[PDB]
Amino acid sequence: NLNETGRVLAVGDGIARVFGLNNIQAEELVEFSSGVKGMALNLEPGQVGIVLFGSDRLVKEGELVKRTGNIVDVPVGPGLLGRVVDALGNPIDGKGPIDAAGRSRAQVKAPGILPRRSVHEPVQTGLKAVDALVPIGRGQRELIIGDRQTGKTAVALDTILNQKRWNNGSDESKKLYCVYVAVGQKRSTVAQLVQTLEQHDAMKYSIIVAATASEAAPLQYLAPFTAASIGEWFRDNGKHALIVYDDLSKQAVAYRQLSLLLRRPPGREAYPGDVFYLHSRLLERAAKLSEKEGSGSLTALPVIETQGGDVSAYIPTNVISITDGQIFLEAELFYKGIRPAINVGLSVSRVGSAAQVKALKQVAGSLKLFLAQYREVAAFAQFGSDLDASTKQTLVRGERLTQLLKQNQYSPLATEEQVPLIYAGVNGHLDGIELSRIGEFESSFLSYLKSNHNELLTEIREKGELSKELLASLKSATESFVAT
Amino acid sequence: ANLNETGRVLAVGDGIARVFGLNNIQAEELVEFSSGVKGMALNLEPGQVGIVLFGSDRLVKEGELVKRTGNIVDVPVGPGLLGRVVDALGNPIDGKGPIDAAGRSRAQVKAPGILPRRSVHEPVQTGLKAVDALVPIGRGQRELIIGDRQTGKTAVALDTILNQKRWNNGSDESKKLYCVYVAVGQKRSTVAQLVQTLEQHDAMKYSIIVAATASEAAPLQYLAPFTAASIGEWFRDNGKHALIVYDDLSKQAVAYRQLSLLLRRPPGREAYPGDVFYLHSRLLERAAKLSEKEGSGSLTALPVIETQGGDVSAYIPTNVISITDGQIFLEAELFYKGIRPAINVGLSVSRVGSAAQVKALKQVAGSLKLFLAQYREVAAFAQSDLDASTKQTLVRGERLTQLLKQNQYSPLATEEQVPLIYAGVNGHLDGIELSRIGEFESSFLSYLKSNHNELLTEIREKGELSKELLASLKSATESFVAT
Amino acid sequence: TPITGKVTAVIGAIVDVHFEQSELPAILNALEIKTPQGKLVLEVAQHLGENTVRTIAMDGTEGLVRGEKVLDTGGPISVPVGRETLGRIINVIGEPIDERGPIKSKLRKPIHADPPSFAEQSTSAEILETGIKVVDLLAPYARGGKIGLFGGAGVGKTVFIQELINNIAKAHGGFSVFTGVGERTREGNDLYREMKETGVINLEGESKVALVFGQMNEPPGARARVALTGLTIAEYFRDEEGQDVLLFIDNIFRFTQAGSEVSALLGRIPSAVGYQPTLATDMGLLQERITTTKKGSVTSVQAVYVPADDLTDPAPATTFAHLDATTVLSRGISELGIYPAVDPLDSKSRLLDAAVVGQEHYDVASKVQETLQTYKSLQDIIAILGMDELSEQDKLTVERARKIQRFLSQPFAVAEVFTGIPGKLVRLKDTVASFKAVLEGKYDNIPEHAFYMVGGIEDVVAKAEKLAA
Amino acid sequence: AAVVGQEHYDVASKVQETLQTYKSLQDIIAILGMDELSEQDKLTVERARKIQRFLSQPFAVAEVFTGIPGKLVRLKDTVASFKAVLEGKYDNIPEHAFYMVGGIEDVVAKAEKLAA
Amino acid sequence: QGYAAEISARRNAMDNASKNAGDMINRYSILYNRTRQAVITNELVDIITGASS
Ligand SMILES: Nc1ncnc2c1ncn2[C@H]1O[C@H](COP(=O)(O)OP(=O)(O)NP(=O)(O)O)[C@H](O)[C@H]1O
Ligand SMILES: Nc1ncnc2c1ncn2[C@H]1O[C@H](COP(=O)(O)OP(=O)(O)NP(=O)(O)O)[C@H](O)[C@H]1O
Ligand SMILES: Nc1ncnc2c1ncn2[C@H]1O[C@H](COP(=O)(O)OP(=O)(O)NP(=O)(O)O)[C@H](O)[C@H]1O
Ligand SMILES: [Mg+2]
Ligand SMILES: [Mg+2]
Ligand SMILES: [Mg+2]
Repeated sequence: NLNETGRVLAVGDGIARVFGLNNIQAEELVEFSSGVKGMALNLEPGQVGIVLFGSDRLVKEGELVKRTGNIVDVPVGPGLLGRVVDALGNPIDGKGPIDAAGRSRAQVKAPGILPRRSVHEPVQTGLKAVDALVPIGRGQRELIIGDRQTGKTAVALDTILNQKRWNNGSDESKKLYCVYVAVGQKRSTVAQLVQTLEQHDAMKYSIIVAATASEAAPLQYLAPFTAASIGEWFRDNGKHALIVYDDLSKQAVAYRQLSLLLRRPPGREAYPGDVFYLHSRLLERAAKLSEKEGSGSLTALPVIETQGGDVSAYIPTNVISITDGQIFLEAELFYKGIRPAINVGLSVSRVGSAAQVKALKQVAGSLKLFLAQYREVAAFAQFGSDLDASTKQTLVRGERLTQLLKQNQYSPLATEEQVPLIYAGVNGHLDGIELSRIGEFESSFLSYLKSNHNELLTEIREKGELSKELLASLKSATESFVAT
Repeated sequence: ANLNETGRVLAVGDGIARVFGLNNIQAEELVEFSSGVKGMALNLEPGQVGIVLFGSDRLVKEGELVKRTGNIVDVPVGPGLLGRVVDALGNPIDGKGPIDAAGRSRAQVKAPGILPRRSVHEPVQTGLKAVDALVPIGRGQRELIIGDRQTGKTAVALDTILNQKRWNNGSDESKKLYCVYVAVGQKRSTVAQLVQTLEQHDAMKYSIIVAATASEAAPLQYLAPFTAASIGEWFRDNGKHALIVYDDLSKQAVAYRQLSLLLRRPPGREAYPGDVFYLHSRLLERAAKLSEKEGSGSLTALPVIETQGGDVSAYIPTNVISITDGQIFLEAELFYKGIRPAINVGLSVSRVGSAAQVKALKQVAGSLKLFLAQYREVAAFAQSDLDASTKQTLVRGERLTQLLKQNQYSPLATEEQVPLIYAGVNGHLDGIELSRIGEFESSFLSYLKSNHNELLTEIREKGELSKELLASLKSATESFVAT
Repeated sequence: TPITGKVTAVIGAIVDVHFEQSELPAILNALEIKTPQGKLVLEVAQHLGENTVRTIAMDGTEGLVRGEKVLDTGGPISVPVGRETLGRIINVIGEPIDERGPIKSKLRKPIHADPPSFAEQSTSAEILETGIKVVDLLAPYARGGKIGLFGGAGVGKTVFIQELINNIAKAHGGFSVFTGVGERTREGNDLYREMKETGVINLEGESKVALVFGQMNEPPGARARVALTGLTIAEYFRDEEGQDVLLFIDNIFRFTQAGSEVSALLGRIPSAVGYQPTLATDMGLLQERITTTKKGSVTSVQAVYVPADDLTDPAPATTFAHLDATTVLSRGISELGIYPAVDPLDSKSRLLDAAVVGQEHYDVASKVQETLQTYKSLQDIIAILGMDELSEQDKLTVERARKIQRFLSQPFAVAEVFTGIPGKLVRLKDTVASFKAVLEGKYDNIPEHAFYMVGGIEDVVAKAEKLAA
Repeated sequence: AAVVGQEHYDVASKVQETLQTYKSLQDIIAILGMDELSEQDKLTVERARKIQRFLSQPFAVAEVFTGIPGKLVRLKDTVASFKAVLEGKYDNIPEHAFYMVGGIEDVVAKAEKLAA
Repeated sequence: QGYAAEISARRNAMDNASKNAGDMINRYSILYNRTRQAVITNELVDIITGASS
């Protein structure tokens, strides 16, 4: 009966050609007699072409192959929370069987034009630079791009850690569950990470999905899709997830590998012709549903690794134009002390203020444009020709604003801590203070505001909007403190 | 019927011929065709044998009968070869009769491993101040010569082949270094004159030349260095010393790119096949110094890379530098300024000769290297102000480079170099005019040769220096500064 | 009984073997062809279909004849593991090549084995003092971590590693496993001399180290594998005999280069820069094995080569993400005569964190880097306009950076035959203080040259007094 | 000219020459400052910068980004205002007054509003 | 005297600037040709590989 079974013709390099399997579906799962599972991708006339999920030493010519009858799919539901699963959603932590509310497929149509809404909820990262300059919204896709060792993962991590603020509560609709997809990372590096998550009691609301350096190409390529489904459950069921794709550059490396080995002819930099389609259909799966559909969101932070700062290379270019804005990290910025090494100049959030907080919005008026003008005047400064009172003026403020956005890892700030800082900088209360001392200003300021004018800090938080009198109290409060 | 010594061409083109049969054939075995054109068994598949032609395709026809040789690619070897000039198959081409052989080594032999080896220690005297002093070369060491076209790459190599005459003349069996010159991709004209100038200096008697000129077949130009290797290898094996010269590897690599692209292997960087490294690595690994247990024979690779607009960073050069034991980068900008040999110091290095050189010189050239190498970055910051600190140190570095200047075909002996470096780093010559530096070089040796004769004799016997000979020469130096 | 195949095809390093019936040797299995010599090894790369496999030879294929009988050995390449291999020099095929008879171990293990699982992972942040200023201070190595030295040709990865062996390996006690991949046999012959002299290897005594060598003369199959042999040996000392293992690889690049050498003959469409399309995962299988686990610590230094001096070449690019500390050698820096020719701005480590090295060492680092980074930013103006066009604060930073830069250079004992000056070893506490003082300008009044090629801050005041005479 | 008239074509060409000059001089501005310039040049640059800004404009669609109300400009008002700018009949007004505004009305309005 | 000493300096300095940028041009020229060349090959491979399948 060659309808439900095939014999192997040849096997090599993760691939097995197979005579038979007549009833097999495109993208169907097959078990080999030896145990190892595989996926059918090329149903040709004479034969079927299978990528393996395992090693192949164990597969020999003529060995019988078996139909599963299922397209690749994953367990979903809140049972996954806290678990470390592989691409197909098998526990790899050691904590035993996953309990699922059901099963999604790996590839799923993105929600149409019809069942969506405007992004209006903030996804607060607690990162001064990010939450004031490039505010991220519940439903939006936001690229994290830069060279190697620039702090891409760190940004993503510090975002996750922050959600503690809301996840230890009981208001289901303020919560943000995180899904972290590890693609092409080494295992120990995923370990080192799940450790830190626990060190911060952040694992009870996360789901790591791992396709490490050593796993089969198909699993790597697949992980992001499977993961997208895991967190699609949350969006569909009235809740909000956050998906971090760390990182797509590798996913494409692996997807290139399937294709070159399946012998599909290659595109530019040996990538397949539709490497763009690869990412587009994934990233579109992030969205903010309409009231009719449960108002659930899914938010995506893809990561992308460049070389030599070149953003004009194939893959980055692709995703850059797929997402609702990017955060550029730079090595140069880093080593001279800006950390996050965000590039204000190049970073954008296309949602913008729609996903900020009204209070933050109010005092962040024009900051991003100003910071641009600042680089402007600082470029003209290289002429080292005498400055006037206008350029020196904006130079002094831009330098202090720059400095005011620097932030230590693992320290996300509440909005009401962010707000007065920004206000002190913008309205120029920081402008007569030494640059090295702005460090001590920040904490010394907040310390004092908590101690004394806590009644403001608690209004900002509760109300999220600086009323006219609250600006007054804050105005007074800042001047007060600056005089020392 | 008996397709076991024989086969028939199924198809021929692009320098390959697919033969049918030859069932007992072995890989890399030679084959002869109906018109006496030699091929080689590349790959053996079920059904047919891929065979690479050592010649024009015209000399073959589909259908022709093909015979086995039973010989894996191999060459004549041994003492006889000296003073003769052969091609990639040890075929005589000077017309000086038949090659007199001792035996026949394969062109594909493996390298002496971890154990039969011994740290290189005997120097190979090149007679070239800049080299001997700065980047000296021991026997068994593998030193690269990497410059742009027209830089004195052969000059350097040729001059060494010349210098050995001091030693290859006398009774001493261990002081002798025989020369093997491969001429890969060169011109027929160039080789003639290169032989002429080797006979004009008598160095022919002690040297063998293998040449695969730019007309000859790709796999000839490819096989040439390997076959030269075995020829030289004989000496390293029978307890003697040989100096092989690969001129050049860049043209060998290119011949390989040929075959490899005609056999339709994917191109890597600059269209080179992924194994172009293994080509040179597996060749040079044979140049080697042997242990006391294996006769202590030695074979000294002097390969030549040719760069392109001065490019060290190129994919071939890197590969060869990452194989060899250092390199003598000859920079054109210096050579255009009349500096000869134009050795860039901060880019040339001997890796294993700084422990094989001659004592006498090392004593008298304390740090001379980075002196001049950091002298170059200084004088290139002058074109500022009068600074009698680094201005003073300038009067040296100029008289010093003026001192390295060597006219071609001028091999100096060690004892002759030591006194010049003496006066160099001791600054006995600063008061002598800049255009009387090299002129004095002749005047000074005239002065030493019939006066302080024993100073030359004792440095020629020991090669060392006591504090005894130090002051004994510090009288012969300032003496001639006055007279 | 024995399973025998027939040689159907020979191409370069590739051999095709046909097997009579059903049971085809598994992929990765060793095959043997009897030679007049000894025997030739082969590794089943793929099943071509129709009872044919395609292998990679572990040695030369000269003289192979179509139809030849090939014996299946029913397992991956095997290697002697455990204490029996200490002070022995070994093959890729796990054989004795030190002219000293059979390595009489108890067990032989496959070279191919799956990398430690995720549950089996084990992390920690313990500094490993090296005595090297640039490292100690800027990118601290970690005990049981993965270290890598990056650089193009002749910048100094080998010599640097010999300095690490010098310090750590002596006062380490536990077992070492040195692996020479695609390097000079000279170097390997030298290292065998070097050990018998320090007494790390004692032919008549005990021994702390082991030697495995697939050098640059080897065929690409040999070199594509020899590192897996080293690894198997180390992995025993780690998991079975629960030991602290020092594992030096040199050079690990030569493994991926070998991979490409064969890749085309294996029938694969090439990838960017002409690399085997499997370059990432073929590294992940190997790298992910060199690791510390809940059963034993492994610290490993690997030498990374950098083709054409391009750091973005797809070989090294992919490496980085496998290391815990990365220290890069610049050609330019060596041409300045600065050694070690480390890049103070490109070198990194997970351990440079206040939680590990402490606020001061942390800050002395950062401040040093800002300084160097500024000098770097100005490289263009100084190149055209020179120093006179810089401001005052800028001007100072440069003179200071140029001092810090020269101070980062350190004489190495092993490299003595290149400096002349007997090598120095500074300590971690020593280095941090020294640099802190310079960053507080407490030495500004000292000629830049004094900072060049000397030990700790004491050696600077010395050399400056010497020169001031 | 056949399509938009000569005046339109001339303004449009001059505006272009201006910015083309200003672009060409950005070498000398970096290296030798603004100091080392011919007086005609100094003015051309002055005028080019003013012109660069007058080419921006708040879109209605993009209010979420500028918080500035969308301004739409009539084609004749465009040409007239650029003509004026070009002949120097506005050399006194500061650079910022041309940035993110509609017609020359808005340049004057902002000029005073800021000076206030 | 000061002015005529300064003019001399400016001349000499500017002269050397020209020598250096002269030598730099030479270097970057060489680097340019390398990059060009490879750009051609890496671009070409992409097609060749694309073409075999
Ligand atoms: N604000 C910060 N302060 C100090 N270190 C930081 C900060 N943010 C990120 N880092 C990290 O910078 C290093 C690595 O950053 P990381 O998040 O790894 O970058 P990356 O893009 O993830 N690295 P990788 O993707 O592996 O090339 C250190 O491991 C971290 O300390
Ligand atoms: N020290 C020297 N003095 C005078 N001429 C020299 C000197 N050294 C080398 N030459 C040569 O300069 C020319 C070329 O030398 P050569 O050995 O050809 O350089 P090259 O790099 O070999 N040239 P080519 O082989 O064609 O790329 C003349 O052939 C020789 O005179
Ligand atoms: N810190 C150092 N001090 C002095 N010499 C050094 C130092 N580091 C490296 N070198 C060497 O730089 C050259 C080669 O060093 P080496 O360790 O060979 O480089 P490399 O990267 O190993 N060479 P290779 O393996 O062929 O790529 C000279 O042999 C030495 O001067
Ligand atoms: Mg990462
Ligand atoms: Mg030549
Ligand atoms: Mg090395």
